[PDB]
Amino acid sequence: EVQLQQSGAELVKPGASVKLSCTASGFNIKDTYVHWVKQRPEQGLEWIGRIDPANGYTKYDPKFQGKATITADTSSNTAYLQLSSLTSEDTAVYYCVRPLYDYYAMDYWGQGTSVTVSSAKTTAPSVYPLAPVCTGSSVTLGCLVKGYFPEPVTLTWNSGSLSSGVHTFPAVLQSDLYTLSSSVTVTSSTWPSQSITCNVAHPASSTKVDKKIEPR
Amino acid sequence: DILMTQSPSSMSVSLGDTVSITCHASQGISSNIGWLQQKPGKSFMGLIYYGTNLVDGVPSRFSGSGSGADYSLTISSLDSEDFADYYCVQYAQLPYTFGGGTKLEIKRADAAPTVSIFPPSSEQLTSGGASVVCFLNNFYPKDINVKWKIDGSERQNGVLNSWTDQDSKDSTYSMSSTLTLTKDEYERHNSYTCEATHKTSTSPIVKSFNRNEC
Amino acid sequence: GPNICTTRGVSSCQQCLAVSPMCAWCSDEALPLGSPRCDLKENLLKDNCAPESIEFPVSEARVLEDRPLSDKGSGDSSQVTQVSPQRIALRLRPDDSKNFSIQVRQVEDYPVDIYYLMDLSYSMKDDLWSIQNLGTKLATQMRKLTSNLRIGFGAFVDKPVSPYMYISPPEALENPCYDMKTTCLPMFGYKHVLTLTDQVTRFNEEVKKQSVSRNRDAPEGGFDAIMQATVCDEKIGWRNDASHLLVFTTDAKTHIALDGRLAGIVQPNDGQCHVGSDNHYSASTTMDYPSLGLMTEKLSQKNINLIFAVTENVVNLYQNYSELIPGTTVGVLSMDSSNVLQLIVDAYGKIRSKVELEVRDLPEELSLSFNATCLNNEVIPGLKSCMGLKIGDTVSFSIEAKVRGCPQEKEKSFTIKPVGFKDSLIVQVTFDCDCACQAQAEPNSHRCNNGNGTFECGVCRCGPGW
Amino acid sequence: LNLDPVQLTFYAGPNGSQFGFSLDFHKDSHGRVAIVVGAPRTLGPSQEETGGVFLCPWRAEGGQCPSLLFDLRDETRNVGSQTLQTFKARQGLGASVVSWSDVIVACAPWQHWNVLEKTEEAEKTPVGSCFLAQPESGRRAEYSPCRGNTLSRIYVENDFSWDKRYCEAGFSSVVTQAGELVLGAPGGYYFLGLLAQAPVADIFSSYRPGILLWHVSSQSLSFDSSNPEYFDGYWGYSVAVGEFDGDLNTTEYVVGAPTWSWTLGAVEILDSYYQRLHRLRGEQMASYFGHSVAVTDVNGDGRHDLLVGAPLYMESRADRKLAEVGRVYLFLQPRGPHALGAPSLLLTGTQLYGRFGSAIAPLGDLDRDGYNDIAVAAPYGGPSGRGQVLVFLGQSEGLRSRPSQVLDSPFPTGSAFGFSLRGAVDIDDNGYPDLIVGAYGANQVAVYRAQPVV
Ligand SMILES: *[C@@H]1O[C@H](CO)[C@@H](O[C@@H]2O[C@H](CO)[C@@H](O[C@@H]3O[C@H](CO[C@H]4O[C@H](CO)[C@@H](O)[C@H](O)[C@@H]4O)[C@@H](O)[C@H](O[C@H]4O[C@H](CO)[C@@H](O)[C@H](O)[C@@H]4O)[C@@H]3O)[C@H](O)[C@H]2NC(C)=O)[C@H](O)[C@H]1NC(C)=O
Ligand SMILES: *[C@@H]1O[C@H](CO)[C@@H](O[C@@H]2O[C@H](CO)[C@@H](O)[C@H](O)[C@H]2NC(C)=O)[C@H](O)[C@H]1NC(C)=O
Ligand SMILES: *[C@@H]1O[C@H](CO)[C@@H](O)[C@H](O)[C@H]1NC(C)=O
Ligand SMILES: [Ca+2]
Ligand SMILES: [Ca+2]
Ligand SMILES: [Ca+2]
Ligand SMILES: [Ca+2]
Ligand SMILES: [Ca+2]
Ligand SMILES: [Ca+2]
Ligand SMILES: [Mg+2]
Repeated sequence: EVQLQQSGAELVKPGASVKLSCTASGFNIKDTYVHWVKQRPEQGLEWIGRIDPANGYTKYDPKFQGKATITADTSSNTAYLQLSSLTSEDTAVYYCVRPLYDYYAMDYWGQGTSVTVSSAKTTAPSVYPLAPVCTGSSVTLGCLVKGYFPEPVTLTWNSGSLSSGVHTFPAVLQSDLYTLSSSVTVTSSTWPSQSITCNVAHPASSTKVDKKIEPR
Repeated sequence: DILMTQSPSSMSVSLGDTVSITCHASQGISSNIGWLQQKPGKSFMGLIYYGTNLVDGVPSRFSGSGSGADYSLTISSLDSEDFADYYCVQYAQLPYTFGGGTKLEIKRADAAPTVSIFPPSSEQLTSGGASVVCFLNNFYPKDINVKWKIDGSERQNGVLNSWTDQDSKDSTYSMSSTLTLTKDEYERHNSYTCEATHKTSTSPIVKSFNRNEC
Repeated sequence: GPNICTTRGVSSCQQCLAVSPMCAWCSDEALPLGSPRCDLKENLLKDNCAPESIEFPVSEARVLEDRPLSDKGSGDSSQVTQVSPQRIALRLRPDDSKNFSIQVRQVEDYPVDIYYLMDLSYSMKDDLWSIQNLGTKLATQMRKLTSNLRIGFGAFVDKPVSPYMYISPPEALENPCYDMKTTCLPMFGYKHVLTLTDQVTRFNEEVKKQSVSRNRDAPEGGFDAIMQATVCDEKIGWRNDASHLLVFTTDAKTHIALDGRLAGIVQPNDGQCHVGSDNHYSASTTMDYPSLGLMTEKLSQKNINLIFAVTENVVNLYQNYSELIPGTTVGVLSMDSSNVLQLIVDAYGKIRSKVELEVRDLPEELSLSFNATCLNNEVIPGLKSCMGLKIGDTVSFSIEAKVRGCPQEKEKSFTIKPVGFKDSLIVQVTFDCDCACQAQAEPNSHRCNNGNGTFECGVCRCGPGW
Repeated sequence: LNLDPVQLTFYAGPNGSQFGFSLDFHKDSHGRVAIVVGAPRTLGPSQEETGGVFLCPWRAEGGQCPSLLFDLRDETRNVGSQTLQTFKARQGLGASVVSWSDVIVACAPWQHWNVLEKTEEAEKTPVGSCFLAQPESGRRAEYSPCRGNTLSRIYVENDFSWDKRYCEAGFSSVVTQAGELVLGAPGGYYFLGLLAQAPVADIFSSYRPGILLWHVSSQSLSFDSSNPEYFDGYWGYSVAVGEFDGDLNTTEYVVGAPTWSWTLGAVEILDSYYQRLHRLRGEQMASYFGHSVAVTDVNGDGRHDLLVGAPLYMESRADRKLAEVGRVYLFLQPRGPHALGAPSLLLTGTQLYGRFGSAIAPLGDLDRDGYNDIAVAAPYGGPSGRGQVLVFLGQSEGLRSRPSQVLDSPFPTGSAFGFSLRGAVDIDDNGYPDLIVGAYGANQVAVYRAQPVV
């Protein structure tokens, strides 16, 4: 079964270079063109270039001339993408792609390698409770995880016990560090009589703070 | 380079529907077009190559048609698994270019947002900062606007927004808005407010609090 | 006393002679009671058989035409003599043999035709330059050997058809060298350029106007050109009374019969001339390359000596082809053809250093044996060919014809010819198995059982049909 | 021995079509036997020659045959900033045909191909192509393994290595019992020759019309070589399959290379990865040893034997003279892992220029005595030069040295009777296997029915 198996998420400093790999499984990488494609949430999908691993001939979009270098090693059944002089705008998900039948098509995709380019040192998050202001029968609480790097963060409530009526929002990057928030909604009888605690684990900093939500 | 204009950018449809996604190229590309699917948080799968040919494994409810510069992906009788992002790609010419995509989302009855507002914690203030948070939870449709006001006047700088994807088993959207000020700045003002503007109500949903007072 | 002639108990004069060549028969009317009619000629005369009644044929060989060997191959056009005698008459009685001689000479100053057939694919460009004064230089060297030299020129590349020929873009058809930085002729198969002539500066000037073309694959279409240069007699201009040399120059392998199918050509080569008024081979794209057997047949029929003048990289190949095309000679051509003059003079010498007898239309019943005299009046028995001869040398062969039994037809003829030679020895054979008294036989004779039998040669024979 | 030369059946194609250049028996899904016939000069839609294929139902009276239609139109595709081009003029569709299961494969060895990119090009060259049909369903596919999109300049810069532009794929073809199509491409790799193989099932499932360049991922091609022995060897001029290594789960390929090693000629036996197991060298240069190859067990020991044709073999005769007559070589497969030896039998033509050995057809067991038999074609043989097919019967020691039967051409001079031959199939269901003989010069095919031995 044809599968393109890409290397894991990369986390590098600006100005450096990184070499992403894409290993063919269930076929010889020599069989077809291999392409590289860049995805960002805003700008969307962009073709970087292609290589024929049989002979090493390459083609690039002229926007990536200088940055992108595509190579291949048929011995290891692998294709590579090197990005040089990295910048914030190089932060994207990178995909290797090959056709099924048509020589020129774009049918099979690897799982994607995430690249993040930042100067942020490994920084532990600050976890802040969010109690409501001094009424109704439905109540809502929160948790703000501010100023961490890198991603991700696992956020749970009462050691993952309270899971229904919960909304953890995608982390947003603001000035080199990430911020994330989570809300939880229950009936007004439960809280504050029964306890509710925000459990935020950040594996990268090896910290697992647990802040209890107290009223005002 | 060949521009690929994909439409619509999103559509709210339902199970069983037949829906078409179109792609217009800036010049003729003689059916050298492929269609692609990206499910939430997952990678890409090819659906169609050379205009009309199903990629092996793809169900026949998917069909591609068109010619010249104008092409269509049709999905007849949507499954739950078909709610995803779709992209055209042309390969008539190097460099290969993509459409801007189409997200199929789940249609449902309109629902107003539950707005809640939270002042800064004690922990944050003694460190030197002041974040005010508003949650706008469980609303439909997705199109929403938030406005922060400090002492009645709009504040635009220092605001950070986050949106969840459509929720798995009620199909609503949620949003988090965070206004971050310095403690010293936070203490120059009394009133803090966030206003949610949404198609359900003509007048916005205002939620406020006054500092020191409780 | 009783010899083999008597002990057989023969019934007729004809049966008598067929016992042995030393038997004679007596037709005398008054021969004694029980005297043998078939005995040795000595025994019949001694028994008073009348001198005129002895039938006793003797096997003989008399010359009918015996012109002397020519000292020069020049003069006339052409009445030169190289085989003597040229006609003899053999008479043979049953089971008998008779010997005779033939003399053969490699005559001095014999006319020579040299047709230069050249590979003009692109690797031969420098060769074209080398040979632009070859006509005059060759004239000078061949003048020492002959006073009647003619020379001519043709050229070949390969079949002008895909995949041998480049067929795109359109520019490539008009100029195959377009993607290099030069210009060459459109592709051609074989073109005849210069009909054999004694005006040698015509060779120089035609060759100065020639140019190369270019094709795709290493093996070339020279065998097509050998065929056409051989069967297009009147166009190439081969003379009847002359040595014919076909000098084939190439630096590459050759396409052969059944290769044509790579170009969709399956029609076998028909061995016929297809060079018309434009001087190009018009069946190049419609007919396969010729087989070695077909080439051999035509070279032999038109009496052409093929010379493979090829570079060292393909010499072994062409030597091996040479072994399958007897009479072919091979010489090692330099990479710019700068040594082709000496190669031609040496080949001519090799060509006229052998004499090999060939026998045509030999009756089944006849068998010949040969003893050869080459070099030093030295007899090499059981051999009908001489080698290592120089121009001017003479050789001779002793030949014995043995007839087995006596054939139905009493007169037959056959030819002894040296290979490549115009002249020959025609042997007219007469089988003398009959008695002269048979032609004056008496049928329905009173002497023979009252009209039942025929009276011939003294005795009575049963008539037809008892 | 027992083919009937009195009551023949004739099938006929258009004048000038070369109907009969190639042929094969075809069984439909119900076991009904038909005859597939290639006619590589049949006129196409522009009154230009492109070739055609005919599928002849079996009738004792013979006659005219319906066409097996294939797309005869030139195609162009602009894609990847390149222009892909097929050219079907004079492509020779039907220069080889072969049938397997309910599928027919008909090849156009001289189909030309080019790729344009701005002012550059690949060069217009005869890559060849094969057309596949399943007659009952209407399914169609194509296979053209030698098409590329590399420009002329890149071949020059890479010293013409791996140059498949002149392949002539389909020049010869054969299908393994498991349904792998194997094509001979004698122009492959700058006239060395190559073989291309792919399962028929994967050819159909990977093809779509209009794509022109596509991947058949289960395919396997042979290799280029630096050894001058292979140069201009036309390896793939003929192809066959058989069992030659004793391992019944591997299929071996037999490949003729009639100009191998400076025209000595050769036939090679290889495993399915194209590794050479044995090589049979030609006897005489220019004999075209390898022109034809046939595989059948002729001596009843269950081990496949090899027959090789050398149609231009010159036989030695009196007075140091040579006579082109053609020769066939039999090599009997020994027990166990041993080399094929010297030939066990040489069969030699008699008629000058007859081309004995130009085609060799296994007949199966014609006379029903337990040994398989063969037919050898001499397309210009026979005392009249009109063509002869000679039958030789198998026996415990190999083949008989003298033909059991001779079939003289019923066609005029020039018919090339016997140029294509196929046997071993009982077309009329009488329990004896029959012989079909193409005579492309007469645009006809003759069917000889086997009958009970007299
Ligand atoms: C033109 O024609 C000539 C003559 O036919 C060819 O030269 C012959 O080529 C063959 C094959 O290459 C040679 O055959 C070999 O014989 C060897 C033994 O005898 C010779 O040994 C030496 C060479 O080592 C010679 O100098 C000497 O003459 C001896 O007579 C064997 O060693 C070889 O066997 C090996 O290879 C063969 C495959 O060929 C295998 O089957 C064997 O198992 C073994 O591995 C071989 O049989 C022969 O040497 C050549 N003969 C002569 C007289 O030179 C030319 O190749 C040909 N050229 C062209 C361009 O057509
Ligand atoms: C060629 O020479 C041979 C000698 O080697 C001749 O053979 C001998 O001929 C004489 C004739 O008188 C006999 O006495 C010998 O008995 C022969 N010896 C043999 C045959 O071994 C032969 O006659 C000559 N042939 C020709 C055609 O001239
Ligand atoms: C035949 O040979 C003999 C010697 O054996 C010789 O003397 C004689 O001259 C020869 N005869 C002829 C006719 O040549
Ligand atoms: Ca040269
Ligand atoms: Ca050539
Ligand atoms: Ca096997
Ligand atoms: Ca056997
Ligand atoms: Ca039998
Ligand atoms: Ca039958
Ligand atoms: Mg050349």
